Formats: sequence, structure tokens, C-alpha cells
Amino acid sequence: TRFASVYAWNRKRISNCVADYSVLYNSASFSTFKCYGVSPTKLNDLCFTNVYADSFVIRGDEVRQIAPGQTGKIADYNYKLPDDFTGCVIAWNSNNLDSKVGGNYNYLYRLFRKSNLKPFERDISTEIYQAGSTPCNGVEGFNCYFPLQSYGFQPTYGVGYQPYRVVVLSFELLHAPATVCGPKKSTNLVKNKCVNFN
Amino acid sequence: STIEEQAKTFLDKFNHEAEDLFYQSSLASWNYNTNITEENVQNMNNAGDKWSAFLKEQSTLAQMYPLQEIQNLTVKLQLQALQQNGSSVLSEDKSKRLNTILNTMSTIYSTGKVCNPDNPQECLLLEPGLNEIMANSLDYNERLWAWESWRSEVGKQLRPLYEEYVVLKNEMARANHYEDYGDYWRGDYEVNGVDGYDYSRGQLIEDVEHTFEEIKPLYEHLHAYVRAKLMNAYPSYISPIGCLPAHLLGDMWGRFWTNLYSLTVPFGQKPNIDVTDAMVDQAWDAQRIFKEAEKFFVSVGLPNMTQGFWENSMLTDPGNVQKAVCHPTAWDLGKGDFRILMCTKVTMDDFLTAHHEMGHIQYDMAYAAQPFLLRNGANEGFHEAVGEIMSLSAATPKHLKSIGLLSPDFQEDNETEINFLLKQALTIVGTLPFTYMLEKWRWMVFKGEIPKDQWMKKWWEMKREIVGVVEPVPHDETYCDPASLFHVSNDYSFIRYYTRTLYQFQFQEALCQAAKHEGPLHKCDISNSTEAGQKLFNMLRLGKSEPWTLALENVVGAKNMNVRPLLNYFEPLFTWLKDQNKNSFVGWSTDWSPYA
Ligand SMILES: *[C@@H]1O[C@H](CO)[C@@H](O)[C@H](O)[C@H]1NC(C)=O
Repeated sequence: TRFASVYAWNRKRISNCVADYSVLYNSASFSTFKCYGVSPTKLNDLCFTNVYADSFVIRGDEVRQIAPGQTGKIADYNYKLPDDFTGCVIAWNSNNLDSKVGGNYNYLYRLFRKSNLKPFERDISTEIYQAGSTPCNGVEGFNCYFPLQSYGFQPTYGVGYQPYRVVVLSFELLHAPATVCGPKKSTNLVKNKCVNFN
Repeated sequence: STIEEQAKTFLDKFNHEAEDLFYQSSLASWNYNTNITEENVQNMNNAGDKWSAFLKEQSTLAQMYPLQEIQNLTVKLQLQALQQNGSSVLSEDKSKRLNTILNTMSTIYSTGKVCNPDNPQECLLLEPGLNEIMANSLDYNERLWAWESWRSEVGKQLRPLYEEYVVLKNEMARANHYEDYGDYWRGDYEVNGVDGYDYSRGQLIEDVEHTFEEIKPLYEHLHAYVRAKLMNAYPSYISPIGCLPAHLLGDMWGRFWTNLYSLTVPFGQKPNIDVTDAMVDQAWDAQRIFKEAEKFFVSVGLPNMTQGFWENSMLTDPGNVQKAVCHPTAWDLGKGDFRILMCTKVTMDDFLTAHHEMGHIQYDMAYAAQPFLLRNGANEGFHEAVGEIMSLSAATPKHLKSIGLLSPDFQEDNETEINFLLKQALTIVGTLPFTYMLEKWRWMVFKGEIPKDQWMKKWWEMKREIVGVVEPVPHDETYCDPASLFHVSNDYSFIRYYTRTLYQFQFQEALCQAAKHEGPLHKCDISNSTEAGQKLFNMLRLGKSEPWTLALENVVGAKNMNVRPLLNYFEPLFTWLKDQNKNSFVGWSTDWSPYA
């Protein structure tokens, strides 16, 4: 029903289950499935230990910023994607659940930061950003700005200004007693014939 | 601390709110225009007041920035608009009076009431009413009477307010480091950027007179032709000694000569090109008008319409109580949203209007990626030219035959084209002498080189000199004729209609050169040519990010304001006009009048 904000994204840890990378690739309601790493059809071949899921709610054509080695305002100080990305990014249209008539200002994004974010780091603390040598010493003043600004969402913004929920999946390729796997085979059975059994 | 870097934060925080605030403002305006009801009048007022209160907050802080050391030419230009002092430089008791006079002028200008003296209960208004009297009639004792009645009861009350308004506006302009109020209207035709592309406000005043003398023989020929045609119908009232009278142009002010086309037709045997019944016979609705005409924008390579325009914007059929304004408008609401407000019908004129409106929409979409402070053209004289390029190059017989609306057996002759060349000539170059008149008049009166008494005497002595309009009835200094104009009382500049003519034909000829078209210019089209879609696109997307002088290099050969195509487009017109005034004298003397 609801997803975490782009400045403070959720972190879902998935392990100890059968991975099904078949319906995800087969659904037609996925505006973006391009991803870098292993083949999207070879996913049900490797076995991993941990799977990480990150959820974002961003605005339209901005979704191209999420890539291994792209700069901007979401991939620089809001969510830094590692250069050696080993997961996949899925984005679909969410104009029917994220847009409200009159504006939906409940999705805040950070706009001010003093340094570029390292891969997989969170800055949830909200403090007024100082630009120069003028501390506010109060509630609001000059050289005082709030990093968090709420997104505007209405059902009619065209194409490039519509909300587009994004899910990023990170697979770790460490050497360990991996458990996360997928359905291997369901081949039929024959009797009384010299065969190779596995 | 640092001053150059910190401004980036301010301009990145201001425009984020400006974009969406203007978005709700545009949406409220569209709702009010679509729904004529008291239930939608408070919201638009509230949105306008909120936006006005927000604009002042973000413009007051943009004076502490020393806009003489910032390196980049983009942020400096962006902050220059925020640095404008506006009208908040006067005293509050003075600003209140100036605003009251400005509102009173507009309110009174729409309260024209003149009753017929013999039937004192019958007044007529500037709207339908007195307008119809001079628009289509065949009489001489009534057209002058309507002119006199209109110009003798509206000026006597606008003059006292305008007298103080001019002085107060000049005083307000003085506070912005300008010599007069003319600099406040010439401020957009000025660039101080890249070397070799620089411009000055003092250059346009001498450049406006050096482009009008080269088209004066054409106006002399057209005036001689129309005077000769009027001598063939009207009785012995017009004289070859002087020139054409005042109340026979076809309008109250004489801006357009469209009402004289029927009276001044060379040959009446051949009718005009009409295809309205051609569309009606095939049962074309207004949606097919928008669908069959958008395809002309596709063959040239221009991008397609975004989804939502065909759903949000109303196309036609107001019908029932759901009344809407029928004024043709194109709205760029922001956030990627575009709409059209038009009561489209089955008309070739409506076809041209639809082309004009979606041309405005295309031009608005061209620079959609520019920042909010740069979501406009380099200058304001580009929108109309962009809208009218396709209006001009969309009525050619080849274009209509390609769609499949006329039979392929059409046999146009020379006279079929002479009337089409004359109909556009009577409209285009028929208003140019009235623009250089009013605009130069306002510029000189705002300069103040003339005293208070010598105000109206110069207007009539210069109107006869250039345009050639004699006084039909004598008027004294207390009369105020030009105050009975739309762009004289609402503080509207009257220079946007003069460079538009040059821009239209410059762009048309420039696009026709690299389009494989040989021969005349009136039968040139850019349809089915992607080569005409690449040269134009390099300038449409620039918006206000680049100066207009620089922008006039990638589409046209030269940047200078030289009126070449007008002496080339109407070449058959001149060739036919130089053979008709063989024995008739061409010119006028500023001494003959109907009354003396
Ligand atoms: C528009 O006006 C009509 C009455 O003309 C009114 O019933 C309606 O509430 C108004 N607003 C909308 C959105 O239709």
C-alpha cells in the first residue's frame, strides 16, 4: 500500500526462501526492467545468502538517475548506488496510488547536503542547511534552508511528472553456505531404461 | 562568506516553488475561463493574491547580490529579472493613486455610450452595435457621424487621467536609472553579452526608421490602387489632390483594411478559394480538424502531442448551460501540462486558428526543459511569428490538394493567385504604417521633448505625412482620439506587432531556401520535408537562454533587421501594381481636407 521515501528508503532483508525470478520478468506492468549484472533469465541459476530490497517513490523521468555511475540530485546525496552494482532496478507507473487530487505532499525528498553520499548510506536527520557563515541561531532566517521538500502529486501531470515507485534488489556474491536458491527442474520419470539420474 | 556560490541555492529553492505555484495559478485561470460561474471566482483571486505576495518576498532579497561580479551569464541573467524594482519604488499614497488611475482608465474604456440624438433612448457600444455600423455599410453621412460620435465622447474623460498618468509613469521610470519611460519598454530589445552580438537601447530608435523607407513605395502603390478603386464607387468626395479620407478605411482606427477587400477587388468574376463546404460535404467534426492538421507537424519531424491534451482540454461544443469563453487561447499550465481553450467550428478560418493555437502549444513545448525564469522566448515578438508561419504556409492549393479536399483537376491561373496575394497584402502591410505611427508617437510623447500644449497638433501633421490620413472633421486640442485604443490605456506596448511581420517572412524565406522549392514564394511549403524540421528546432528549444540576436543566426542568414522578404514575397503584386497607376498621380499633399 505505501512505500518509504526516497531520502529515507526502506531496507528489506530476504533470505531462507525459494527465489522466483520468473513472474517478475514476465509481468507486463513494468515500465523499467533494465539492470546490470547477471542475465535476467539466468537469475534462477545462482545461489546467494542475502537479498536486499530498497523502495523509493520518485517523480517520473527522474528514474533514469538510478544507475551505477550517474550523477544528479537523487543519485548523489539522496541514494548513492554502488559502482559495482550487482542487483537490478524495477520501476513501474504508480499514478493511480501515489497521486491525489489537489496535491499529495507526503513524499519529502532531501535537496540540501554538505557532501556526496557514499554507497548505501542514510541521512535521516533533518537540520537546517547553512550556506556560508550565517548560523540561524533560532528557527528560521537568512542563509537558512530546509533540505526536505515535499513532492507534488496530482493525477494529471502528463508523463515526466508522474510518480513512479522503484524497487532496487541487491544480491551479494560472497563465498559462504548460501541458502537462497530457486526451482531447479521437474523432469519426468522413466523406469527400466538405462538412464543418467541426478 | 562566499557570495557567488550561495546564490545557486537561492535560485534552486525559489524556482522550485515558483513552478508549482504558477501551476496552480494557471489551473485556476483555466477553470475560471472554462466555467463562467461565481463558484469559481474566489479561488482564482486567492491564487493570484498568494502568488503576488510570494513574488515580492523572493525579489526583495535579490538586491544584496552584487550582480557585477557573478561570472556565469545564465545565473546573472536569471537574477537580473529578480533585481527589477518594479512599481514598488513610489510612495504608497502615490502608488495607490497610480493604480486607481490605471484601473479607472480600463473601466471607462469599456463604457462607451453614444445615443442617436433624434432617438435619445438608443445608444450603441464599441462591442456589436456601433461596431457593425462602420463594419458593413454603404453610406457616407453615417460613417463620419459614427466616427465623430465615438471620438468625441470617450476622449474628453480619458484625457484628464492620461495627463497625470503619463507624468507619474515617467517619474516612476526615472527611479529605475532610465532616462524616460521608453527605456522600460525597450529593455527587452537589449543584450550586453557575447562580444559581436551586443545591442543597445539607442540602436532600435535609429533602426526602426531605416527599415521602413524601403517598403514605402509599396505602400504608395497600394494607396494609389485603393484610392483609384474608391473613386469608382463613392461620389465626388475623394480627390486626387490629397489622399484617401479617414472614415472610409473600414474601421474606427483604420488598423486593418480587411473590410475594404470586397470594395477593392480587381476582378469580380473569379471567386475566392473556399473549402468549408468541401469539409462539410465529407462530414468533418472539429476533432478531425485537429487530427488531420496535426499530421502536417509530423511530416516535418516535430515531436508528437503528449497524452492528456486530447482529454483535459475541451475542443468544441460548449452547448448547454456549461458556458465557456470562446477566445482562442493556448495554455502552458506547467508540470508538462498543455491545454487549448477554443470553440472550434467548421471554418477554414477556424482551421488557420487551430494551426495558430497548436503552433503556440508547440512553441511552448519546445523550451519545456528551461528553468521557470527562462520559460519564455528571447523576446516577445517570436511567439506570433511562430504561430503564423504555418498559418501563412498552410493555405496553399498544393497543401489542400495533398490532404484530399479538392479535386486534382484544379486549374488555377494568374488572377487566381493575384487575389490571394492581395488579400494578405491588404492585411499585412496595411497595419505597418499605423504601428510605426502609434509606437513612435508614444515614444516621443514619453520622451517629453514637446510641451503640454503641442500634443495633438503633431499627431495629425505626421499622420498625413506618412500614412496619409486627412482630418474628416476639425478637432481642437482638448480632444483625445488615440485614448480610444486598446493598447493606449492599459499600458500595453505597441512594438510587438511590427517586428512580427519581419520575423514571419524572414523565417518563411529562410525555411523555403533549404527546402528544394524553385519559383515564387507564395506557393512554397515545408510539408513532407524533414530538412525544414532540423533548422527550426535548433532555435525553438533555446527559449530565453540565448539572446534573440544570437538566435537569429541558425535559422536565417543574417542577424540584422533588414526587410528583404517583403520586397520579394510580393514581387508579382508589385509587377501588377506598377502597370495600373500609369496615368494616376501617386502621392499626397498635407493641405487638402474634405472640409477645406
Ligand atoms: C462549474 O459551474 C457549474 C455551474 O455552471 C457548477 O455546477 C460546477 O460546480 C462548477 N464547477 C465544476 C468543476 O464543474
